Amino acid sequence: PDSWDKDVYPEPPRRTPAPAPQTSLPNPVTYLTKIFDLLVDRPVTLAREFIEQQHAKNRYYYYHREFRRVPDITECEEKDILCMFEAEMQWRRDYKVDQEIVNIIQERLKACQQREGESYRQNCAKELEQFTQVSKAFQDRYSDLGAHYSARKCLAKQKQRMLAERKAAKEAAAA
Amino acid sequence: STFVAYLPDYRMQEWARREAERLVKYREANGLPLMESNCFDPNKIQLPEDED
Amino acid sequence: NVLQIVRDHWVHILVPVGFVFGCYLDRRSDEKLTAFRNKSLLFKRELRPNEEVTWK
Amino acid sequence: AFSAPAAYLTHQQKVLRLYKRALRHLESWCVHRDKYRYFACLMRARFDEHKNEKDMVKATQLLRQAEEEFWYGQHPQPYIFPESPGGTSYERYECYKVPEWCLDDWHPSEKAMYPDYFAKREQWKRLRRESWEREVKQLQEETPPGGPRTEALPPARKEGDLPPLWWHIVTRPRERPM
Amino acid sequence: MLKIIIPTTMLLPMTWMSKHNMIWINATVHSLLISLISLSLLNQLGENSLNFSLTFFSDSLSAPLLVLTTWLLPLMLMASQSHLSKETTTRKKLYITMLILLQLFLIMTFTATELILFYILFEATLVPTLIIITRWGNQTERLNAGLYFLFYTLAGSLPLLVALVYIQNTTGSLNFLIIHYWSHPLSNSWSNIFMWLACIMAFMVKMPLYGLHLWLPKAHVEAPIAGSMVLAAVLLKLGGYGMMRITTILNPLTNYMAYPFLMLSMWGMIMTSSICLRQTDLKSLIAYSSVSHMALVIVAIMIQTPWSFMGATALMIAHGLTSSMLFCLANTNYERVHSRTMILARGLQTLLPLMATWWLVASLTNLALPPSINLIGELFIITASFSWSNITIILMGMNMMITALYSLYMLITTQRGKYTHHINNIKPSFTRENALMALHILPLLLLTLNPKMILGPLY
Amino acid sequence: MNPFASLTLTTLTILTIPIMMSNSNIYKTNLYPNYVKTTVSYAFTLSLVPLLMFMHTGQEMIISNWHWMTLQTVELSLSFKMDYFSVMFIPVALFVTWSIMEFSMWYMHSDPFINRFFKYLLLFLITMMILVTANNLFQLFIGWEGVGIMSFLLIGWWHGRTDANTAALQAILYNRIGDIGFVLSMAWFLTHSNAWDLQQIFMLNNECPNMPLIGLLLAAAGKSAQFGLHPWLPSAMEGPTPVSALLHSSTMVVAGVFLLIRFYPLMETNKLVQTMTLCLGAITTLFTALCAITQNDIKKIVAFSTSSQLGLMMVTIGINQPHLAFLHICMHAFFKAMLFMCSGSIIHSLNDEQDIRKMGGLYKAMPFTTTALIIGSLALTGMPYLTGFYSKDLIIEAVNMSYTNAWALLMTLIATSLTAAYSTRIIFFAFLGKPRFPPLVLINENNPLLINSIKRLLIGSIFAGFIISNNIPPMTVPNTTMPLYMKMTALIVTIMGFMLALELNNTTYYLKFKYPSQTYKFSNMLGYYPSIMHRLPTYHNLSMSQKSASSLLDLIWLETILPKTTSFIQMKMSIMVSNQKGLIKLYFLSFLITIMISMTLFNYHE
Ligand SMILES: CCCCCCCCCCCCCCCCCC(=O)OC[C@H](COP(=O)([O-])OCC(O)COP(=O)([O-])OC[C@@H](COC(=O)CCCCCCCCCCCCCCCCC)OC(=O)CCCCCCCCCCCCCCCCC)OC(=O)CCCCCCCCCCCCCCCCC
Ligand SMILES: CCCCCCCCCCCCCCCCC[C@@H](O)O[C@H](CO[C@H](O)CCCCCCCCCCCCCCC)COP(=O)(O)OCC[N+](C)(C)C
Ligand SMILES: CCCCCCCCCCCCCCCCC[C@@H](O)O[C@H](CO[C@H](O)CCCCCCCCCCCCCCC)COP(=O)(O)OCC[N+](C)(C)C
Ligand SMILES: CCCCCCCC/C=C\CCCCCCCC(=O)O[C@H](COC(=O)CCCCCCC/C=C/CCCCCCCC)COP(=O)(O)OCCN
Repeated sequence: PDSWDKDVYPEPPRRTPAPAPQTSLPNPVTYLTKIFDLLVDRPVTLAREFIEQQHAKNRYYYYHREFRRVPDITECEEKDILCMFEAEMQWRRDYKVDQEIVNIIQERLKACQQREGESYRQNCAKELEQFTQVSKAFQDRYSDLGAHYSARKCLAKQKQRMLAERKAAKEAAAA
Repeated sequence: STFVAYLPDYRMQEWARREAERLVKYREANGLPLMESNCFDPNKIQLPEDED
Repeated sequence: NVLQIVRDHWVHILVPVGFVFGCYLDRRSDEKLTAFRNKSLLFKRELRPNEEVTWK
Repeated sequence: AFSAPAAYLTHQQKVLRLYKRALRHLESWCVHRDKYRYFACLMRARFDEHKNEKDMVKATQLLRQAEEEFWYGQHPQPYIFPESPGGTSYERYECYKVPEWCLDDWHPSEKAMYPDYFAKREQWKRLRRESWEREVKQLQEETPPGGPRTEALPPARKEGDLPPLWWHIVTRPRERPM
Repeated sequence: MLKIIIPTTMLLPMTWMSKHNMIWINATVHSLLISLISLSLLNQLGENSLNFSLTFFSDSLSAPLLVLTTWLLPLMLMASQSHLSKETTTRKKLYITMLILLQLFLIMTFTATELILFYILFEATLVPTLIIITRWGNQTERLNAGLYFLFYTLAGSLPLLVALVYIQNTTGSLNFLIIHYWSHPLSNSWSNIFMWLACIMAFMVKMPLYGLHLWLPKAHVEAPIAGSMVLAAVLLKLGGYGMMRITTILNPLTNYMAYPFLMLSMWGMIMTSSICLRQTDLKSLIAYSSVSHMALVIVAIMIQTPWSFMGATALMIAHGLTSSMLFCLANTNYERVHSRTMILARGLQTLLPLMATWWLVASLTNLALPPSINLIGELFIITASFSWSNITIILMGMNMMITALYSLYMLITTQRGKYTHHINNIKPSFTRENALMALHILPLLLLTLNPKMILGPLY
Repeated sequence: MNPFASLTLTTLTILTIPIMMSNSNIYKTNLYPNYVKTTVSYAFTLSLVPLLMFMHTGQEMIISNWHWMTLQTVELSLSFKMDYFSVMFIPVALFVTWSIMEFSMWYMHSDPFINRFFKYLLLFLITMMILVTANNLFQLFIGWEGVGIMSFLLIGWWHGRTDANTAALQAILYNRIGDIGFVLSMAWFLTHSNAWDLQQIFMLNNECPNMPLIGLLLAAAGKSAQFGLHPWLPSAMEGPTPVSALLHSSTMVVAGVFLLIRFYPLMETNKLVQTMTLCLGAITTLFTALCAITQNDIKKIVAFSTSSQLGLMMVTIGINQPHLAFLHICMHAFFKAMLFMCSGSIIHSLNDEQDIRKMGGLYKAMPFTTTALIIGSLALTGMPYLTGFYSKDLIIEAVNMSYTNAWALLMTLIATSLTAAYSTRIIFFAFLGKPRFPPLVLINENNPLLINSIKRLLIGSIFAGFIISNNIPPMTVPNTTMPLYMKMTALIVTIMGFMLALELNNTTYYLKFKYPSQTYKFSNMLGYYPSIMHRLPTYHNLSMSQKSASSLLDLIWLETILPKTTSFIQMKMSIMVSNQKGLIKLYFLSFLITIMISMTLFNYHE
């Protein structure tokens, strides 16, 4: 279905084998599937086509909301409440977006494990790799803010991590 | 209960899904890591002078 | 004969009248916080040709 | 369960209780019928071996040794009748037993069903009402002034009298109320 | 927010200007209508709260509490109109006035924007409950219960007033939004330790914290049915709401100042669940259940994690509903046998089958049967505590075992076995009591379909 | 779409229709049990088709059809796993439930609340399907708790009986003990793996640590009644015979084994947990089999047989053979449910008598019951070519051909012998000899419901092993090369069990009496485990709950410290202040003292 972007949710080309019967007995699942196709699938298809005909007579659209990019917490003065409010709201929206990205990657990982079958450990190394890097980034972003989190606390965490990295490079270059 | 069930999505969950889809598509197309461990770019962070 | 009903039904409307009055008071209270209407950096916008305010 | 107990058990009652209990446990050990007959005849011989001693001290010591014998040799899983206090169907039907006074709380539509039964119940209630004071008077007459000494109750001595405190004994629900 | 406050205030002239045989009908109908109106507050945003004005606001934590508070008054009116039949018209109207004042104070408490107005209403809620307990209580111990309930709260919360006034002097404001945006850490000083203590104990007393709960088994048992319902369902949640609000100022002092309270609560849940195993009084057992359940909310608030906050909100809502239902169920039997002993009236499933079904459902909900919202809250808090420290799982699992043990003990003792032979005045269940049970239990099951409405702002 | 998903969801959703109609005018009619039985039979017939599709192509799916809630990164959805285990176990459970319901239509005929009984049985079946088909840990927990609550409600069916309530509460306690470990596993898998779904858990755990697997083992031991938490299963025989046949015999008690089977990709990488599972299963299958050989209540004997089979299943899991354990579950269901139906038929025909000591010659009195129970015992004892031969003998062979704890191996072999030992006892004391029941003979097994319900699972217990074992794909490397004496170990030990038990039983006819030995008393009293663990810990807990927690701490010292101390101090201070006799001569002197103190203390240093 075209209801979703197939590059965000990749899927292998779906190779399936040909039915090559080697016995002379009838296949029960074939007859059962024919009965299913002509008895339950066709009425459902008819009902869905009626529903689609009804929908075609009334077509309206809903639009995805787009937000401007406002200055973030680093460009706000210490006690400027309005810039602080806008930056905090933008940070909350970015946090939700990052959570949804992690959800997308997790969905890929789950789908991949089931789809591959018994060879999943070697079959989808890439999904595991993608999830490891995304999880590491999300952890380094939001790991230990706890409740009452804010853009200021994330900024302080980033500043502390940058100081640690700068010191590590300082004593790394001295060797 | 019917009113509560059909409340408009003001918590903005589908909006977050669509924004994340857009960003993942853009970052997968151009070889970006899909997330960086730095929320704010260091070009506008002013750390103290030196370590010591 | 509205006598033997209105004297019994006038208390039955005390609460809905209060709810309507509360809604009206909420709108009037909202009218006092229009300092940043169409002024936020996220929702700053050019007005439509016929409308006067983005929200009331 | 139907008899008012006494203050204590006599020697004969204790010996009979022990005899019945030992026979039951021996039957539990001896599953087959002919073997149980053999060992029950042996048990009867063992009890009759000392039935004629006139010394109460030695008889009581024999009873003590017999109780110790039984407690050492008892079956850990003796046979219990299904409806007995230890049986698998002891209190199975106690949730189906509804007291008779619940019928007074029925709706008039429910009593429209079963009219004859409720007429009989009404005359039963009239009979119960008409006899209470006579029962109380008989009870307060036939007891010693210093309170009753036994739980046993007297019967109806006159002709128009019903036995005192009869209503809840006569109107038991059932063993199988449903 | 005035669209809810003004009708609740108008409930009073309608009550006083009603005819003596129409007070209950009008009160119940208009309370239900106010609850329906308040249902509109569940439409919360994803980022910031609903700032109605400079005085009131609403967030995702206040809305479920407001809906529960508005929904509870009709149930209290339903449960109260049985034992108040012989009252005079003036006394009935005064009782309804006390209940309406309680609702108004709670509604204005859960939406107050500043901490001083919050404190004022949070303590204004004391006088109606105190009057109810000490005037319409049944036994002679209601006076002692009222004294305990009043003085524990006041002694715990006067230092909160002093601390709030000091905070406003040092910071310039006590508006919650300004405080949250202008948050700053506490230095590890003795003065900061005592300012932490003053800002915390006021809510620990009302949770109640283990060792500070002595007032609860008295107040919840001696109060009439409506008083007990409002005490268990809403008044215990004021401490949790206040703590989740006020820990914004407190960090990082909480990282080590919470050790005694965490130890007290995680051992007191075990102690209270064990106390519930040997209780000769049913109402006392239901009261101790509340302490046992609120210790977990104390833990969740104290460990300061989003999962713990969501679990705490869900558990507060679920506990309120379940405790109210259990208190109503116990009152139904008390109004029959006129005693609170548990082993007096037994085998009640044979006599009242639909009440037996209600008892079974309430007991299943109490012991957190999946997928109840009780389970959602408790499991979220358990996971948060496991992340805090893996050894917490021992206490959490033991508490889950003992909770089911005493819940099914209470069910079996009252509803199973053989009915007492001499209690021959057990009339069939009234339509009012069955409707009360249904209106208590249906929202619980319905909230399982949309649990995000009661998971708070961290969702 | 292909029919697999639709049929797999339909066979689960059509089991709930009679639950919805529980308030309509079919629930107040004598037609309701037939309606429920027909619904179950139709559900079995419908579920037979996805099994055929898997048998053809190995088609497997996961179905996440509803999204419940999203907590930050985690997503909780109504997801169903329709893999080999689910599509193979649903038809067997539906077949057994159909047979048990048809039996219940006859055995519960005089029950005033039969409709309620049928509703309850249906509810348990729905919860079991929820447990089995679950794809995430929360859904599987929902099923885990639903089956336990239905066990509680069905064990205490006769709620006027004190022992039924006691047994129900005992089962609840023993299952909460394992629920502790279940919650431990859930919490660990959520914090560490960040998901409750099976697909994610397997992917992120290639070398699983100890804690989650030990929690899973504890939960399985609680549910499957292993040696630590065993005694609740024999006590669960208080409920009606259909409840014991359906729940505590073939479907519920295998839930812990199923849980351990579902997590085999994580248990493959842990050896300590495998060793613990092996030892626990071995000790359980020894102890319950040893307890069964001296029991006189038939239901207790079959319950101990079920517990021994569960121990053998845990042994099979502990040697890294989970598919064999699932196969043994499927085979054991048939003949163990049939054994319970035969025992219930005997109980009904002898006027509620359950002791074998009052059962005599029924070989000719009840020919069909004897035939069915003989076939069930032969299947149970791993008689060659019976449905039990395709699972239990392969289990024994695998245990013989593995790097195994030697004590566990010996205990498993002794349990295999004791199985034949106890089976012989049921036949010897129930069907051979002279009658020992009361003279009023009410024996009658000429009811079509009983006959057909027993006959269906009779045909199953005869042919299901051959039908299934030759139709599932091979997921196991076989033991193709074996010494001849070890290939025939299980048969030899079963034959020795038969002969020794028969000799010791035939010894009972002799006219000789002797007092029991201490080994007999240990075996008959269940090793004194209920005589000690049901009295000491309960007494100590209930006495500390009142003496220490209630009286000493809550009512005495917590009262002493905060409120009573301040009350006493305020009373003393009030008395001290308030007793002045109103004489000016005293407080004017006090005024002078105050005036003097003020000048020096507060005046000479401003
Ligand atoms: C393939 C090559 C390898 C070959 C292997 C071997 C080949 C064959 C060897 C055969 C050896 C003999 C097999 C039969 C065994 C005995 C049969 C029997 O029942 O005799 C009755 C006789 C007395 O019975 P009674 O009290 O007169 O009965 C009263 C009425 O008759 C009551 O009548 P009732 O109507 O209640 O009926 C009673 C019922 C119940 O009978 C009983 O009361 C006794 C049941 C328990 C013994 C059953 C054997 C279980 C052994 C498990 C050992 C596990 C380790 C335990 C370690 C514990 C450490 C403390 O009778 C039965 O169940 C039938 C007998 C057992 C049937 C199964 C026998 C075959 C399976 C075992 C042999 C397996 C052969 C193949 C093996 C393949 C792999 C190697 O007791 C015994 O002879 C057995 C005693 C052996 C165990 C003693 C353990 C020591 C106890 C005290 C130790 C010191 C403690 C100091 C204090 C410490 C405190 C810390
Ligand atoms: C007596 C006999 C019993 C058995 C017979 C029963 C007959 C069958 C009926 C059982 C139905 C099965 C339930 C299965 C769910 C179907 C309905 C479901 O889809 O709706 C839910 C919705 O339910 C509501 O969300 C629950 C409402 C919450 C409670 C309302 C409050 C009522 C006021 C009570 C006051 C209590 C205050 C306590 C604090 C709040 C799911 O929400 P959602 O997945 O999104 O819907 C997707 C589509 N939308 C978004 C466009 C709507
Ligand atoms: C019945 C239950 C009701 C509820 C009870 C609630 C309990 C409230 C207690 C809260 C605990 C924190 C209070 C004080 C904080 C730490 C206490 C002390 O042990 O810490 C050490 C302090 O060392 C010494 O112990 C000093 C404290 C000695 C005086 C306190 C004695 C209290 C004992 C009994 C308390 C009873 C509480 C209940 C009153 C009724 C740490 O050493 P140090 O790192 O150097 O100092 C850190 C503090 N700085 C940063 C400000 C410098
Ligand atoms: C039902 C029982 C409940 C009783 C609770 C009572 C204890 C409440 C906790 C302490 C209450 C008093 C704290 C003071 C209120 C806050 C004031 C504040 O935060 O400012 C501090 C003030 O700090 C103090 O003055 C502390 C005074 C403490 C004296 C009274 C001690 C009372 C007993 C303490 C322990 C009680 C707490 C736990 C008890 C639990 C109940 C047993 C900073 O002082 P600065 O003027 O700024 O100087 C620093 C810069 N130059």
